[PDB]
Amino acid sequence: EYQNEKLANELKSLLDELNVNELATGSLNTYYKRTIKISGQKAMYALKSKDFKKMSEAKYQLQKIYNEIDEALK
Repeated sequence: EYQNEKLANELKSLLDELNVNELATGSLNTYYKRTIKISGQKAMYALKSKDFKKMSEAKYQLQKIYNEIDEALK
């Protein structure tokens, strides 16, 4: 149960910076805005599903776009 709770907490933390990251994409190619909305929505559903596999995949996908955004903002 620890891993499931740990992942839920981690995904919640990533989602806590979803809005700020989405706002940040305003200065980037519209690809980033569209992609973060999609990944953000999927991550939100995953967190409310509380399913490990859905949350794992959502963490991976959300971290991916966050990383791409961070690189793009440099």
